[PDB]
Amino acid sequence: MAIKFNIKESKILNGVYIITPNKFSDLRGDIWTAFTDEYLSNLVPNGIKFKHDKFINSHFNVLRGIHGDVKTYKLVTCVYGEVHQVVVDCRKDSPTYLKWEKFIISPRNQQLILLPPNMGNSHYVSSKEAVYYYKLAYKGEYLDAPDQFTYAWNDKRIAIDWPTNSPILSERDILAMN
Amino acid sequence: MAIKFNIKESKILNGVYIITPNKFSDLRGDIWTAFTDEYLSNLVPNGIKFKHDKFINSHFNVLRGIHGDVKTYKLVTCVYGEVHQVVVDCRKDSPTYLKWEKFIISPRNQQLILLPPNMGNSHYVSSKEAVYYYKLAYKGEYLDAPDQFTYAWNDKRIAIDWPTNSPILSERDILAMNKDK
Ligand SMILES: Nc1nc2c(ncn2[C@@H]2O[C@H](COP(=O)(O)OP(=O)(O)O)[C@@H](O)[C@H]2O)c(=O)[nH]1
Ligand SMILES: Nc1nc2c(ncn2[C@@H]2O[C@H](COP(=O)(O)OP(=O)(O)O)[C@@H](O)[C@H]2O)c(=O)[nH]1
Ligand SMILES: [Cl-]
Repeated sequence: MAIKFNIKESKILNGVYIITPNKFSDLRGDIWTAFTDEYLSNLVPNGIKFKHDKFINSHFNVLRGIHGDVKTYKLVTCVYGEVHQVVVDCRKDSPTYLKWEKFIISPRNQQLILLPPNMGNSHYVSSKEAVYYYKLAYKGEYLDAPDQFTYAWNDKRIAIDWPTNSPILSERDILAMN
Repeated sequence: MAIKFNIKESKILNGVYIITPNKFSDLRGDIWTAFTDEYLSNLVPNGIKFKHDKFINSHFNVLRGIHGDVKTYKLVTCVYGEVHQVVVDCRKDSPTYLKWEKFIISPRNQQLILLPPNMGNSHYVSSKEAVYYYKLAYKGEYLDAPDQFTYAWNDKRIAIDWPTNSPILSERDILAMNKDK
């Protein structure tokens, strides 16, 4: 079985890609390739390279977001459990400024979503627990919280469909409400 | 909290490295960094790049191994549940040929292991379900099952301590037991 990906651009947000890998499934479970340079590196222009791998473990009803920065490309998926992955267009000069797109991602719907820079990244844990896998492509230093922007999960201009009005939020994401 | 890695060489097998990251924990759960080029690309020789990420989801009592090949560096961990990760030295001309080391890896013990080429890679699932993550660094094309070597999980020369005598096995890993039958 050769390593494969189905690759398509979003019909809703320009620059967002939906990447679906094949899987070898047997009685032991499943094997799959999330990324290779040769297959996926050509999706990111101007010399910017994936150089950073992160994992985020979270409980049911947790919502992290909406976070973004001016330079980082992100490739995101859920490798255990299930998340409501929401991409928001945070490019003020974009015609789809504050439009959004939801992908319900799990091992049964194993999409990886590519976000260009200046986009809003968020996810809501709809399983008892979830593992979010997160590859970052950027020049220079990692932009931690102080060098990221934040939109409120419940911003009335974006009007995202979320399965709750009382998510488990961090101080940063609560303070974005006011 | 800045991203941190602790790197130390195995006390048992030359060239095997044990990587330990920090984690930010709070009411939502845990954030951590498995890899950055800046901190971990030196693990592997210059000219050779981590260019390939794989996930392997397995059920309790599955054992995959013992597998390796002539060119592939592997960085391995378990990002959900728990595995008995066992590195075997399969370098014929090494003073530790067919010695082994076990790492019980889980989110509670978040260790990543660097295997150089010509080592046996193996893991046993001790959790209900596990997710195994590994990065591959190699030149040229991926060596699939037909261009790899296999030692039996229960090879009497290696004599690994496993929690089972009857694991769930692939065709490949059963046939490796039958070589001198
Ligand atoms: N689609 C897909 N198939 C793969 C991948 N890796 C391995 N395979 C196939 O999965 C099968 C089992 O491979 P093997 O290396 O023996 O797996 P292991 O026993 O878990 O280490 C083989 O038929 C491979 O060609 C992958 O990343 N994606
Ligand atoms: N050790 C470690 N801490 C991190 C990492 N990423 C973020 N943090 C810290 O975790 C906290 C939350 O950061 P934030 O980006 O707001 O997380 P989010 O709310 O999950 O999107 C901050 O203290 C960061 O400094 C990491 O990869 N490793
Ligand atoms: Cl909803």
